Amino acid sequence: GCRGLKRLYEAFCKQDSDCLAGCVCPMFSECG
Amino acid sequence: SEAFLLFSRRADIRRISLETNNNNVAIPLTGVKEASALDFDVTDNRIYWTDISLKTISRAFMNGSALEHVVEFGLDYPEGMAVDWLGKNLYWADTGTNRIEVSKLDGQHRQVLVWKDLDSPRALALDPAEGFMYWTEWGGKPKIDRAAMDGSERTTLVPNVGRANGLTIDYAKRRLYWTDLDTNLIESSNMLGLNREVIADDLPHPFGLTQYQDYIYWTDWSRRSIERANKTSGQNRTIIQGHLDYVMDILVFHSSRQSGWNECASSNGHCSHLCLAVPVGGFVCGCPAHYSLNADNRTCSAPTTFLLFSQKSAINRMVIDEQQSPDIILPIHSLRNVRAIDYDPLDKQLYWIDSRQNMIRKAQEDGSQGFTVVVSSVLEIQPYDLSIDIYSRYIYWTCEATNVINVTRLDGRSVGVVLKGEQDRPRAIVVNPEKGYMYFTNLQERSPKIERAALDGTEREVLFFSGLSKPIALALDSRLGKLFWADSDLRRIESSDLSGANRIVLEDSNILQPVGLTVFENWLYWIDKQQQMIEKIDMTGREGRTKVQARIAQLSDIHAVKELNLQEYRQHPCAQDNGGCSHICLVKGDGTTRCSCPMHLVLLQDELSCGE
Ligand SMILES: *[C@@H]1O[C@H](CO)[C@@H](O[C@@H]2O[C@H](CO)[C@@H](O[C@@H]3O[C@H](CO)[C@@H](O)[C@H](O)[C@@H]3O)[C@H](O)[C@H]2NC(C)=O)[C@H](O)[C@H]1NC(C)=O
Ligand SMILES: *[C@@H]1O[C@H](CO[C@@H]2O[C@@H](C)[C@@H](O)[C@@H](O)[C@@H]2O)[C@@H](O[C@@H]2O[C@H](CO)[C@@H](O)[C@H](O)[C@H]2NC(C)=O)[C@H](O)[C@H]1NC(C)=O
Ligand SMILES: *[C@@H]1O[C@H](CO)[C@@H](O[C@@H]2O[C@H](CO)[C@@H](O)[C@H](O)[C@H]2NC(C)=O)[C@H](O)[C@H]1NC(C)=O
Ligand SMILES: *[C@@H]1O[C@H](CO[C@@H]2O[C@H](CO)[C@@H](O)[C@H](O)[C@H]2NC(C)=O)[C@@H](O)[C@H](O)[C@H]1NC(C)=O
Ligand SMILES: *[C@@H]1O[C@H](CO)[C@@H](O)[C@H](O)[C@H]1NC(C)=O
Ligand SMILES: [Ca+2]
Ligand SMILES: [Ca+2]
Ligand SMILES: [Ca+2]
Ligand SMILES: [Ca+2]
Repeated sequence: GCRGLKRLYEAFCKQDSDCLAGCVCPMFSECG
Repeated sequence: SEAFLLFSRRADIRRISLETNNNNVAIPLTGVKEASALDFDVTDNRIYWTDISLKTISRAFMNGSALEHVVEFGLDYPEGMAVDWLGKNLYWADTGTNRIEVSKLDGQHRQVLVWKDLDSPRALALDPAEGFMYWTEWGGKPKIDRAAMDGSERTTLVPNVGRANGLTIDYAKRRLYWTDLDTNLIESSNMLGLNREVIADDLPHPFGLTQYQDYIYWTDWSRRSIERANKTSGQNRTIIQGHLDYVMDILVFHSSRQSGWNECASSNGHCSHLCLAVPVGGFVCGCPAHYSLNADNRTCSAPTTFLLFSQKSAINRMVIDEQQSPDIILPIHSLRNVRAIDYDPLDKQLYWIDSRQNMIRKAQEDGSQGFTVVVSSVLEIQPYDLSIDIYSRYIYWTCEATNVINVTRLDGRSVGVVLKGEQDRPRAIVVNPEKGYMYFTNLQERSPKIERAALDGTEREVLFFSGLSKPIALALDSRLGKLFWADSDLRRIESSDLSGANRIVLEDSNILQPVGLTVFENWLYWIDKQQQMIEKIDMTGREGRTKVQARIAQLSDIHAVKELNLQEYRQHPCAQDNGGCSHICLVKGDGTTRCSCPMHLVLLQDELSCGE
């Protein structure tokens, strides 16, 4: 299960170089 | 005694021996899907954790035995949790439901402490020897707040901070530590939130934190590690174990983390349900959700009158009071699908229709005493609505599949069918035993009707046939002499006397899909499925229409419960011995019992019994 980690990922993902304030942010791939 | 570090990661909980060589061994648990928040009970050698994927809080001994799920209902994102080892209380913060709750460590006497003006609490720390608890709030303007451990005198300790995690108390040195997940540093302050200092500022992604002796321990998601440093200067850094990504929480297990004394440690403060620390090292008695503290400030009274509301897979209880106390979800196992609800105020038993298994069930509000009143063998039945004759001890229910009104005793024995017709489509139903009548919607093809009949199916009459599209819900008040219905197509709620006179439209605007109605005191409550709302109107006309609760999904029924006056109840002629009637006791005319029979039986010569 990744419900907790997914919620934390989407809460801090925009704090990443890729995000130039025009990001929905990449899909969560770290389940597992 | 030896000091151990416990960390959660994915679906495992692992223990690292600090005083020996670093030796990684997993806690032999089973059935964990995502272990997040950790604590322990030094007395019982018991570990406690929340599971965000199962929305549960569980506990077990360090050896895996006595696996117990102590909270399993009404959690969304329980990412904060702490053990009150003096009072033997379990505390938790739910970031999803915006609630800080408490119960006994075994789960009993669940209560909500903080719910108003609360936005996403996450990290929780307890100081039961002082009476204070501390927590971090994420949503909105992030802050670190403090309250008494009964929830009272809430205050904001640190208002200028980013989202924080790892709230940890250094009890020996009277200092608070946390990681800031937005400014990416580790800082500390005294217990008033003052004398702030940044402990370590060069860390890429500091997430978890704990404290022990002269050290702090943190985990960094970018460094993928558990590390230790000087708790005051941040230097003297070492790596405890690396190559660990997404460590959800870390915690030091040692007797020195759980010390001190308060008045709850002895005989639970002589509190009947909950002993709750408050400043300064004192306590107050607490009660389960919706209970009242008695005059002695020691015992608790269950709520006498309340509102029950149902969704697809939950049934909830709310009360009206001066605390604006939150609704709670009743911990009813064996509840899968609810479509309709009713309550027996004599035996305090809640009844519901389960449309997945096509049954009528009953249970206590604590989940126990589960029983199946109506069931189909594995032709086919399909209960649609139900209404309880509390005096005759009968359930009147509608079956969509067979289009009959059937009657069953609360022990499951069939009484019989009182309505069957070729054209009949009885759906909604409410019984008025005080006057010998039942009221039901007849969703006949092209002609939806509101009808009344005697409780034995005779004296059938159509009350209303015009102005109806989908009359989908009924309620009545025998005291005021009114009948109520909601039409889910015409998007309105109407009322009329039980005789079918004085029909008026009470509310016809700002409604999308009214699916249920109930009467509570002088108010009429209803539920709007599409708008996800509970609303009410003052039937005296004094106060305007009022919103009660919003954003409630999958609403199905609403049902008010009044404290049943036993002296008045025993005066109903069918209450004692069913008036001597074998099957149907109905009040007629000059308040006397007349016996009647279902449609498959005929009254016998004794005029008390039913035969073929
Ligand atoms: C009105 O409600 C009752 C349930 O409260 C309906 O079901 C009747 O329930 C009895 C058990 O209470 C069923 O009896 C079982 O049927 C098998 C097969 O025939 C038979 O060997 C035994 O009698 C067994 O216990 C019974 O099937 C069922 N009624 C019938 C005659 O099928 C009752 O049917 C409801 N009335 C209607 C018309 O919906
Ligand atoms: C697992 O531990 C439990 C509880 O004991 C706790 O942990 C122990 C290691 C010790 O630190 C105790 O002080 C703690 O309270 C065991 O519980 C009892 O253990 C004895 C011996 O096995 C057993 O005979 C009793 O029936 C147990 N009583 C209870 C409360 O269940 C439990 O047995 C331990 N399991 C194993 C694998 O030994
Ligand atoms: C139970 O708690 C109540 C509330 O504190 C106490 O009742 C009074 O409360 C006032 C404040 O509103 C106190 O200043 C008084 O001392 C209390 N008066 C009394 C004696 O009733 C009450 O004392 C508490 N104790 C019990 C056992 O009832
Ligand atoms: C952690 O660092 C402390 C620091 O102790 C003193 O702290 C004061 C105030 O910060 C400072 O002015 C002194 O110079 C410090 N003295 C020393 C000896 O550094 C150490 O005392 C601890 O031993 C350190 N922890 C460990 C385990 O090294
Ligand atoms: C770091 O810890 C070591 C051993 O405890 C010791 O040198 C001292 O306490 C700390 N170092 C400094 C520079 O203070
Ligand atoms: Ca929230
Ligand atoms: Ca921690
Ligand atoms: Ca009903
Ligand atoms: Ca209802």
